[PDB]
Amino acid sequence: ARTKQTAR
Amino acid sequence: NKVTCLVCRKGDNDEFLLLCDGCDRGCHIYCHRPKMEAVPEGDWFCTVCLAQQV
Ligand SMILES: [Zn+2]
Ligand SMILES: [Zn+2]
Repeated sequence: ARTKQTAR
Repeated sequence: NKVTCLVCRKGDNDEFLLLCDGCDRGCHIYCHRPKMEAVPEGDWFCTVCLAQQV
């Protein structure tokens, strides 16, 4: 699972 | 873009803010119950996405 930081 | 947490509705602390693998919804790991101490390495689906499963 990816976070809002790792996606942005 | 600015996703927000389903529980607390804030978009802060990006590092802890899990994204749903099935939609554009989010949850802080620290808002999750039961206890989620880390970001899971596998897929993760929010409760709205669980509702659509069979
Ligand atoms: Zn939250
Ligand atoms: Zn979802």
